[PDB]
Amino acid sequence: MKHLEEKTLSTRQIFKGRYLKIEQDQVQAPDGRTYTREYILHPGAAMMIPLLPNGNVVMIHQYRHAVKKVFLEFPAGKRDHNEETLLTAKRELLEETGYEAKDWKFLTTIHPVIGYSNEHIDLYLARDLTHLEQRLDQGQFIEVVEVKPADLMQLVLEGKVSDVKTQIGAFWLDKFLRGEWN
Amino acid sequence: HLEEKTLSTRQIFKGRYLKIEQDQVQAPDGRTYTREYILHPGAAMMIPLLPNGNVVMIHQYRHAVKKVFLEFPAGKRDHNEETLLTAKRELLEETGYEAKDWKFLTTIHPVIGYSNEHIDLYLARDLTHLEQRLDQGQFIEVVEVKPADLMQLVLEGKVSDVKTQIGAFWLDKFLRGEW
Ligand SMILES: Nc1ncnc2c1ncn2[C@@H]1O[C@H](COP(=O)(O)OP(=O)(O)OC[C@H]2O[C@@H](O)[C@H](O)[C@@H]2O)[C@@H](O)[C@H]1O
Ligand SMILES: Nc1ncnc2c1ncn2[C@@H]1O[C@H](COP(=O)(O)OP(=O)(O)OC[C@H]2O[C@@H](O)[C@H](O)[C@@H]2O)[C@@H](O)[C@H]1O
Repeated sequence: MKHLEEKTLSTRQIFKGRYLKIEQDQVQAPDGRTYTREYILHPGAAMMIPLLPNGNVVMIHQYRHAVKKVFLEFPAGKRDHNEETLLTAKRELLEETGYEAKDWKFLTTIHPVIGYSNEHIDLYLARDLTHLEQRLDQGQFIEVVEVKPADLMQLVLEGKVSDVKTQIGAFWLDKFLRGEWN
Repeated sequence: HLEEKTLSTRQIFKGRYLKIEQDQVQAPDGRTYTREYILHPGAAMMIPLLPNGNVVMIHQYRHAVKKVFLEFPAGKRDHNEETLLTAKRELLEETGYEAKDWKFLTTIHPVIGYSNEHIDLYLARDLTHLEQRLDQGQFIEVVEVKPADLMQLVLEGKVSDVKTQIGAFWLDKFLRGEW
């Protein structure tokens, strides 16, 4: 697929807001011509599917101003300082929900916005959980809930799990639970 | 309860393609925070199912991530048109197909932390193969993929595009009679 590649002729950071950083590149496309590409520079993230002994999964409810709504999500956060994402996932599970896990399994890496961000999210399965306490960050508001996976899958079908990272977790979990993928 | 209340709004950036909104909001702690996110018109993605049971997919380079992706065809809403019109036009332009049977599946939000983007996913059936009509700076190859192969590619980490991976899973439930 080499003949679809675009070659970067220049890059600059075009904007830095309070949170978002934008890179503007000029690229040479397969027609030999020059096009502008803009995208967000993102450190990456981790998300985890925390499977409780009773077979429910620990999830959160969190308001997302970008969309003006509350979402049901699996816990997640940004990579800090180029850390291994396993450390991200561990830290975020403890902070957002109060849990630790003895068994961590990497499932897959996803890209949520290939059109305009370099973000990748590493998705983990966390098992053999024990509870401590929630440690929420400044400006983070999050209610923790337990969800039966069968109810989750029905929520997906019904359009109530629109958060792509979480919906994808749900489908991988479904695969794991029916024993098709391990 | 969890809702944040908008106190002020500003469009802080508009480049060649991206537009960023910056809001001051009041959160449940009563405190003021900044929220910044891309303003995106919305998009449609199309799962085009062929009489032979394969699906039409595309390879496209994505500079944000610096590699070529396997994707279902997709594009952005033009002028707040109905996303089914977006879907019909992009399927024609990206792949050269038209479909006489369209079904909305679901709406996904690919980046709830920093974009208002939504993508509406559709199933397209009863197809006729015309020719592509690509936009400028748009370079795309069309491939047929067997859904069983597509699911193995998902397992292997080779369909990392969230919208397409989600399409694959919905196709799987449909094809298995589950949904
Ligand atoms: N980040 C970008 N920077 C510069 N130009 C872009 C970018 N993304 C797209 N373009 C250009 O703008 C046009 C609009 O593209 P569409 O087909 O409407 O949308 P596409 O880029 O396919 O994305 C639609 C959807 O797919 C998703 O994975 C993507 O994140 C978006 O949600 C194209 O001709 C393309 O060359
Ligand atoms: N658009 C935004 N504007 C301002 N502040 C933000 C924004 N998004 C997040 N924050 C805040 O900055 C901190 C960064 O949190 P993250 O570790 O990014 O947690 P989250 O926002 O969940 O991001 C993890 C991931 O989840 C995805 O769905 C999301 O799009 C991102 O990839 C949090 O305290 C959060 O409240």
